[PDB]
Amino acid sequence: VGYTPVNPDTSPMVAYSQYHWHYNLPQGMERPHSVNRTFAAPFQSNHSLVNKYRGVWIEFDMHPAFSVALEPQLRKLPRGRTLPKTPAEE
Amino acid sequence: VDQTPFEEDQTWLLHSIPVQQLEMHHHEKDLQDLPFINHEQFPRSLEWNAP
Amino acid sequence: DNLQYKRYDWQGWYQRMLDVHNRNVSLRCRICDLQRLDGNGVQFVDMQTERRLRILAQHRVGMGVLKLDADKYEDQADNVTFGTTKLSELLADARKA
Amino acid sequence: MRHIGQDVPKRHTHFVLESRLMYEKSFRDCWLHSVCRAISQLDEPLSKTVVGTHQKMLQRKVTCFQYNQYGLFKTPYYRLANVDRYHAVQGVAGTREWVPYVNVSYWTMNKMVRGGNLLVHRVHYTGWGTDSHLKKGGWEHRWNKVLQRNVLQYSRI
Amino acid sequence: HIVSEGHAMPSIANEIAAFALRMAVANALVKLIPLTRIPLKKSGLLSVDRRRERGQFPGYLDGKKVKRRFA
Amino acid sequence: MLSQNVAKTTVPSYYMIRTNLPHRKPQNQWEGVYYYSGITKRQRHLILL
Amino acid sequence: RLVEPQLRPQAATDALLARTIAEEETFKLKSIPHLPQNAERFPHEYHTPTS
Amino acid sequence: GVHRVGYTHPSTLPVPCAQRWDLRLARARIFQEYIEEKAPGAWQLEDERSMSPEFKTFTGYPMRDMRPGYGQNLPDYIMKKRLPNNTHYELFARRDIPNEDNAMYGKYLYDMTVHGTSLPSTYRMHKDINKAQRNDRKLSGNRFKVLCSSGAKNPPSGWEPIPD
Amino acid sequence: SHRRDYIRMGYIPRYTPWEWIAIQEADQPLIAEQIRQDNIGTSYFFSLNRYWRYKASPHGYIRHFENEVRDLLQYVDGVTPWKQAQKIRTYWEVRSHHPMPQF
Amino acid sequence: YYWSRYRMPTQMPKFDGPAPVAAPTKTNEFIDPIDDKFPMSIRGPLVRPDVPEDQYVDSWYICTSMTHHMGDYRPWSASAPPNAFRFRP
Amino acid sequence: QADRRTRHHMMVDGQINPREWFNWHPKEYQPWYFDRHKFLYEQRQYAQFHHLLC
Amino acid sequence: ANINVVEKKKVPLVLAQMDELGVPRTHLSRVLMDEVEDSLRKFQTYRSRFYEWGRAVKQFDFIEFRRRNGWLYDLHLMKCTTKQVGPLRDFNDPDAVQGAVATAEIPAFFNERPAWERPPLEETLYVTTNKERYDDVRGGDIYYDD
Amino acid sequence: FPFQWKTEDWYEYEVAKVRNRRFVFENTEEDGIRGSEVTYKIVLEGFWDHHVMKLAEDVCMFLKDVGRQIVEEKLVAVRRLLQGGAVDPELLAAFNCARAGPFGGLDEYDKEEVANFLRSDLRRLEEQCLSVINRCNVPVPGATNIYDPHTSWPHVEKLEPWVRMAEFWTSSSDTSFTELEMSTAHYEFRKFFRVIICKLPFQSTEFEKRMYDIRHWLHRQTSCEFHTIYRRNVIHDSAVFPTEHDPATPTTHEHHRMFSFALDWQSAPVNRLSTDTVHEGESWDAVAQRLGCSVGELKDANAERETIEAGVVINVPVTATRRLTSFGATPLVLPLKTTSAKDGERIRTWEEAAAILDCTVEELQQCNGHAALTYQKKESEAGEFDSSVTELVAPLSCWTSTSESEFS
Amino acid sequence: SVSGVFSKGRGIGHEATTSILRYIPRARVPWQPSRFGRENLTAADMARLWSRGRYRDGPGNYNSGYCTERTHVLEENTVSIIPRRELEKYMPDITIGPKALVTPVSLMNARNGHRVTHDLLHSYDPHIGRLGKPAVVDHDNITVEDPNRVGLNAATLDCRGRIYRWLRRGPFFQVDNYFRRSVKLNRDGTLPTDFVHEAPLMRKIIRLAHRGHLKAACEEYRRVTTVPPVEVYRALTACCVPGAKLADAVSIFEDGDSKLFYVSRD
Amino acid sequence: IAKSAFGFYLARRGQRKYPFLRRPHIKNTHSMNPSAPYFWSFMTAKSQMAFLPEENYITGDWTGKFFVSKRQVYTLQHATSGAKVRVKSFPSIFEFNSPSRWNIGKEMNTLTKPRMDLIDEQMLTKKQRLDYVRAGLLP
RNA sequence: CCAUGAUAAGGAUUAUAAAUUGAAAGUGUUAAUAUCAUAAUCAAAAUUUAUUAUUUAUAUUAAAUAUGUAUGUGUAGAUAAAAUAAGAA
Repeated sequence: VGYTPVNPDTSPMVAYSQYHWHYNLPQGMERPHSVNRTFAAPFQSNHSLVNKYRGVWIEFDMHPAFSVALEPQLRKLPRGRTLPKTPAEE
Repeated sequence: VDQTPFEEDQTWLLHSIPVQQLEMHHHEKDLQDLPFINHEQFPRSLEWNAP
Repeated sequence: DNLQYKRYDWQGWYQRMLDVHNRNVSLRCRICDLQRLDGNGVQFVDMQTERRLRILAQHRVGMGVLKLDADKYEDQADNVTFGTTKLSELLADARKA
Repeated sequence: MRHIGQDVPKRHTHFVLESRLMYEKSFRDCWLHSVCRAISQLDEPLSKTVVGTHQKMLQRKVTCFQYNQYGLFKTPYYRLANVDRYHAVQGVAGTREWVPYVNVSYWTMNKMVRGGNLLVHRVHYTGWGTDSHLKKGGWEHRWNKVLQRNVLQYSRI
Repeated sequence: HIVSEGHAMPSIANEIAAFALRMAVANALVKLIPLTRIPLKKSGLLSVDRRRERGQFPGYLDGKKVKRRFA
Repeated sequence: MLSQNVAKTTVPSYYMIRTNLPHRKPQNQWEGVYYYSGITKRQRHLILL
Repeated sequence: RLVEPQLRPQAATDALLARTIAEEETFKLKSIPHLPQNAERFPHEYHTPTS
Repeated sequence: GVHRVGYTHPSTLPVPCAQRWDLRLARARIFQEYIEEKAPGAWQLEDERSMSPEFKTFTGYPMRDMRPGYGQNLPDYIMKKRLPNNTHYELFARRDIPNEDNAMYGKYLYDMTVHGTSLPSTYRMHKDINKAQRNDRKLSGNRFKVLCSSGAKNPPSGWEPIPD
Repeated sequence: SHRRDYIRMGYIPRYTPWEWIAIQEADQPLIAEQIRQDNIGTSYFFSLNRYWRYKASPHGYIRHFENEVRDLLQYVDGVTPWKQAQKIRTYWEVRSHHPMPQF
Repeated sequence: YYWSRYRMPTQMPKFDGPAPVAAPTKTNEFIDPIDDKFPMSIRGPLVRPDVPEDQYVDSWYICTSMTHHMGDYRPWSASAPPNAFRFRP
Repeated sequence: QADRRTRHHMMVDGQINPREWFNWHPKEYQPWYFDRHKFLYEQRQYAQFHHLLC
Repeated sequence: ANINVVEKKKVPLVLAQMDELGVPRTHLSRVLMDEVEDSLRKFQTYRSRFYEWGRAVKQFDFIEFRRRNGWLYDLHLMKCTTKQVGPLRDFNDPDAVQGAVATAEIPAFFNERPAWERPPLEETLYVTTNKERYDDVRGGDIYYDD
Repeated sequence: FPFQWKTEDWYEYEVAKVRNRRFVFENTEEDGIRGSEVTYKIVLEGFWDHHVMKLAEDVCMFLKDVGRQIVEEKLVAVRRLLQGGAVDPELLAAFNCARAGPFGGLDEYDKEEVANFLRSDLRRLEEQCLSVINRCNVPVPGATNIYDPHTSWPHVEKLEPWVRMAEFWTSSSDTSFTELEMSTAHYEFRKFFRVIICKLPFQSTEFEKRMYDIRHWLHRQTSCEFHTIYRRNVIHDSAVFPTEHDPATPTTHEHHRMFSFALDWQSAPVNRLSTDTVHEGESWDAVAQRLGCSVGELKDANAERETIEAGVVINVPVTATRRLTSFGATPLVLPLKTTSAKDGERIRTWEEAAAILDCTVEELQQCNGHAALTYQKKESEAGEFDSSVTELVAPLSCWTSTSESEFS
Repeated sequence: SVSGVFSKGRGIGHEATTSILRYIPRARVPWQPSRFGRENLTAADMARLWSRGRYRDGPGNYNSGYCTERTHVLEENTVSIIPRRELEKYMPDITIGPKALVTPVSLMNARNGHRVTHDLLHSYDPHIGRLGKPAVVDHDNITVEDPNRVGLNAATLDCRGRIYRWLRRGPFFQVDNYFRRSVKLNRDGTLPTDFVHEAPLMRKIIRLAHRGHLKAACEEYRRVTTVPPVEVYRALTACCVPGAKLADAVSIFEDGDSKLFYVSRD
Repeated sequence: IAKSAFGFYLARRGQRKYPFLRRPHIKNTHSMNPSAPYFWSFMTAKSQMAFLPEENYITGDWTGKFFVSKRQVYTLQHATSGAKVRVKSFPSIFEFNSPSRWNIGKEMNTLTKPRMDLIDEQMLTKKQRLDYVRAGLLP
């Protein structure tokens, strides 16, 4: 009684009342629960994906011979997640 | 240069050996406030073993 | 913990507290276990090496069973690394015989 | 504020939160303060690297830094007042008006045990309970056994 | 041979400990020889006394049996 | 509108102060923690495509 | 070997407290006494927090 | 008695061995220990109370060190002391708060989720119910105290309180 | 689940049935670090150092914070000026001006 | 309603005929009058059935001992091996 | 200042005051969605007919 | 709930054993890899995420998702049970009355009305709604069904 | 008899028995109850002794069934290997990797001998598994004794319950200390635990999966702790932890003072260089002599250089006995002389010295300090070296080590 | 007869959104429609309320060194504050400044997630020091006055909920907040590298690696605060080939790819 | 009868016995206890090598302290500078207007008398004055 | 200030026996009466107040700072405690 509430998990009187399981009665699991299997929520994160690319990808894929031949020129062009600061007119 | 534990009784009480005056401090037991205030983090057995 | 300190904000720090409390990683190794032939053809540890190891580890050895309780790091993965490193160092220093 | 629409029945219950915050500050500062205190008043040489002036100057500088540390938690634990979290009643550790396991005052403990709010077992008032260590040596013996179970049980590396 | 169990003290030269030793010896002799039980039981050697020192209680001035000052 | 959303708490009154009835359900230890392991419809469609 | 390999070279500690060496050279710190002229006369008087 | 401890080198010995001091230095290299130079050789005392099986409080370990001057300021105590991080103090500073419901989760969030809106504490509900039950009978005892008197002193243009 | 005389008739099983065991086991996930598989040797050099965010943190006594103490000494000696720090005196220095500084 | 669980009412036992008449020192409610008045030389100095203490548990909030297997009292010979001298293992 | 529409008095004009947070059944506070822009028979009015929708 | 779904918990063990044996993970077919990733996301929580999956925000977000999808029949917090089952009057000795000594959340198919004393299929012919009385109950079924 | 003993012997026996509490090798190769590959201890804790007893019985039954199925699967798997099998080249290389066997020379273990060793191990494992299965089948509803290992698996043991007596006042008086003390009461908290010990002759992740997942369906108000003692192979090598001679100058007590764990000691193992640079006046035998290794093994370690050229970086063999240590104890000093055409007499700016030494200017300043203190720099954007600088010291990061300066 | 603790307050959103948003009703809390928090206080009132939060060593306390009153009445006996100039004569002046209060990142873990020694616990999440602006913690501007209401005190208004939130922090709470609010990936897709302050450390690590001092290279790598570039990881991995240190190479690769934005995916 | 806010909140509970050296409110009434042979080892730091406490120095950008801390140890500059030195004490404060060289190196709480022998004859009531006269403290 | 209730201390007649010498009649803090109320420890602090067992004459101040006062024929009045592993008829 009083303004302060009573926690039923810590209070043994509630836990041993007729509305819960007495300690003399056998302690065993009752009605096993499956919540994550009957209806599983998709993973929605409050924080954005930290490892996300966060940009437009160009799917750069050419013949290896041409790629290695143009390698001196392609060093100035952007690579995967690597952006050289060469002037655009060059 | 150092001494050895005294063979004679007289030097033990005639040497400059002080006595305990303030509270006794232990390198680890000081977390447990007092013998009366025995602070136990977890309710594990006193004979419990950690393998 | 499942009785309490689960499923809510209690669990996040209670699990960490339990893991830090259980950070201990014991490492046990028999003295007679090491007394084999090394790959170089000589015995790994002889009687002299065993005596030197016993002198080096005063209380870490007992009844012919060397034991090291690695408690340095909270993570057991790092604690076992530290324990293996210290065991190898002690064995190398004992092999002077 | 100023008792306008107060929600908690007791104003002093906020001192429990203040005590928790001071404990967290102690958690922060317990390593830095201890290291500074250890370095400042160590007369013997630290090692081959630092000796003489290189050590005394370092001690003076670290003491100056410790003094400049504003808000360092100097106060020890035993001088911090203990206040119940249920009814904001003050009790001093070491006496009978405070229990160590439940961290509540004597009055709160009596109320909770007289009602049903804490699963405890009754023992004789003029005995040593049922614990073997308490029967053996008492408070100091059980205190030492707690120490032995915690630290002295382990063969430290 | 006598093995001490429970609370061990340096010197047990006291009447209570002597009584305990006497009871232990009498029980051992009874177990060894059956017919020895009659004289010892009739002389009270085997009988156990349940008396024990009053336990500690901080309410008492000394802690055992003396109350505090009253005005 | 949903027919499952019902009143968990009683209408405010003096029973909540003058009675020892707890104001929340005690924790169910056997029921596991809710975690996210689902797939959204667009994700499934993208996988199939 | 001349020295134990696991030992730390003093240049590491020099790089650690580099500022201390420079300040000592600037302020011409010849020596910092820790005891008075005749502290040895009374041994029990001082008792530094290491003895 | 007072003496200077000698150290016979294995090279100078007729037959070399491994000296105990050399092995102890190797041990200190292995496990980072502290060699207290100012430690007297005549103060090696065994805590017979907790190291001798004669006493009922025998435990087998040196629970306390016989040193009357051993306090807490000294760096010898500081180095081997145990920090309060993650200890029972860490447990107490977080678990023991006035509202265990607030310890478990936010009251406002819990109310907004399971109930409709945030519910006031029982004490606030008691205040509101008493005010409700006492305003009907009379309106003289009550007064007007608010956190921000600016709104009351300068009400909006279309605020006309109903006369009673 | 076919036990009609359950709870009402006083029947409470002594052993938790296999169906319930499987249900509870399948409801929760498995921690991937409990497999503790190990195939390559220990990393003596880099494993302890790692990265500051996930650094292997020493816990407990001060003597285990050898790297932390080194960093603290470096920081304090690199921040605190000696001109400011020299003003700290000692008790014997202060009392040397007393008329009876030593007895 | 979370309080809907704490709603089930109970019913009192059904009495038969008249009410137990009492006897025509403060009258102590706890003490059972006729049972306590009954001589110990007949009823024995027993407050519980003579069963091994393993089956009995000291209760909480009630100054009496209770039994975990309610009313199902195993005899002494149940714990001991068959035909055991002094019920020894 | 205080007004009959701002004070906490339980009864106004003889009827139950609807301006009190404690004067409403708790199920009313439960979250709900607007449905006036939905179909006429899909609105909350036809609760007893919701199970019969085509 | 179906009990064979527990067999997917063995997948991380098999993956660890494949790592030890040197069997490449990518050589698996993509059709199999989709279901393997499903079982991994269902039974392969890491320790770092285990340190945080127990909170309030995540559980209440799951509660909100269940409410939005209209499936709250299997949530401890949001489900309040009103129906109760009374005792059985044994004919061995009907004089004695029985009182409850505990309370359990039985899933209600343990003790059902047998079919032959039930109205026909009880689902399409009759629509039943469990509402609450507005009058003073004074003791009885506060939540009654029509 | 009767027993009479020395007091010192009694004291030593008692203290040794107390101290040697955990010094037990649980997992051995002995045949019988003792002897297993992995050991699991489930310490289940609750509020009531009967609660934990019944929970221990239930968990013992569950573990009995699960372990019986796991061990029978292991047995039907090991009997196939006992019937017939093949030895892998990896196993052959492991058996034949030694440079010298016990007989003073290289040992050549063949397929038959390797298979015999494997079959002996499998026979021992099979007998252990059969013992486990028999102990699992022993318990019966007629007489189930789970407190002894012979007639139960897993056998259940006891542990002293945690009992804590809280002593507190009951009176509410704010004046009478005597009344407060006379109103003292004792109430104690109790936590009863039971320990379940399983000894598996093999390490199986399936059993761990079935074991860690019982905390979900533990009974009311009961927790559990899982102690695991498993054999693990650790590698000790002289490559990173060699057995060398003691230093020429032995370390003294001064190196082990307070804070010496961090001031003048780095964490073991100390790095030793695995790469070297060969000089012009060197050959294969010369570099082998320098590194204290065989010329053939050094050539095999290189595995790609048929010839040795001046100023070439090679890989030091991992087993060399004279491998150099990084950051040799001899400091490196940069001479003032330019040794170039920049100035001809002295380095002028600090950038020149930084370029020569390949190190940052800030590190150059920190290493010495004296040049920074006496730097004769003009404030009008002109920095010059001080004329009183006798020498410039290089930072520790740029130091080099050689055999002559590292070995006595 | 109207009384008020504060006679003036200010709104949060300025006159660009509220004029349009006022037409949409807001479901305020039923039992307290009018709320007045610390972020709604005026400048002077908020400053004087935040000064009183600290028990001592704060501006609110009459004798803490940071007071501004000319005189203080004590037990019906006036007293005059001794100025700083007069105090300096017999009290030696030791003052480093804001640098003394802050502590390095490597010591943050030992100090339990705190890089500041200020007596008000600073949390890096943008919810505890939540004024109108989000809570951003400065490092070189930490002062006792603390103009930004970013610290946490246990006496100001609407502080109980913030105290509860601080006490309910998860493991690695402050460390994770600091990491995610300082080492966020760039929008353009480039890794958060090329930091001007951290650049010399990378070159030192590369030099030690190419010199074969892998132990010292890692001992300096652990001092890196930001995310090192791929050059560091490639050098460290290539150092393990002569020594056959596959364990350390794998550890380096894991620390590179699994955690730090897959920098070692090269 | 001491008048303070905590007087109402807390209760003395009679002459209750506290743990050794653990009374809640420390009142060092014995600070001014004189002892010539133990002059340097009474109410002072045990080691002569220890630095002066933090309370003897100014740490931050202060604006001024009304009174200095009691643990601040008197130094030569306190008398030489001729500045203003005050220490909080009952009833209000004690000011060092008589700078002397005989108190160098001692704490100001040791120098200041906590339990002042002087008794106020003004605030004393009739019954309290009668009690003091009966005790002999007042004529 | 006041702003309902609730736990304490207080031994005088149910006794030997296979057994316990501490009570329910109520003790500051706790759940409906209101109507200026910011009184709360995080150190270093101010006896005038009923309800409290202190060490007595060979060796006496070292670690959080820890008691300078009262030697006076075991000495007026008044008063406290115990019949439980102890020894009392």
